[PDB]
Amino acid sequence: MNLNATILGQAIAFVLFVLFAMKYVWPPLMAAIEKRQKEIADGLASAERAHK
Amino acid sequence: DLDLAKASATDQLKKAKAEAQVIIEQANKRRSQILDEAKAEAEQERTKIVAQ
Repeated sequence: MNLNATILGQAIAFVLFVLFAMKYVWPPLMAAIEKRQKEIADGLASAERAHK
Repeated sequence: DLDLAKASATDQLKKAKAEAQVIIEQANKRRSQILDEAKAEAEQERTKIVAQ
């Protein structure tokens, strides 16, 4: 319908909701999962050395 | 499993070291029996060859 100055305010809200996830949500979330990814990956090499 | 694998490896090696060495020991006991029986046969033969 109508163009509106909302079109800037929403960019201002958008980049902030981006920042609040960038440096503070995803690195923690995926790192805590990488720890687990390794910890199930290691079991195979553990039994592998046990077999060797 | 990482623990019991080395457990079983070590307890296998133990048994190997034990019974290989009893093999080698019995080989020399068998020697001794054979060589002393050869001593007896030697003397017995001399007893005839002299009386001849």
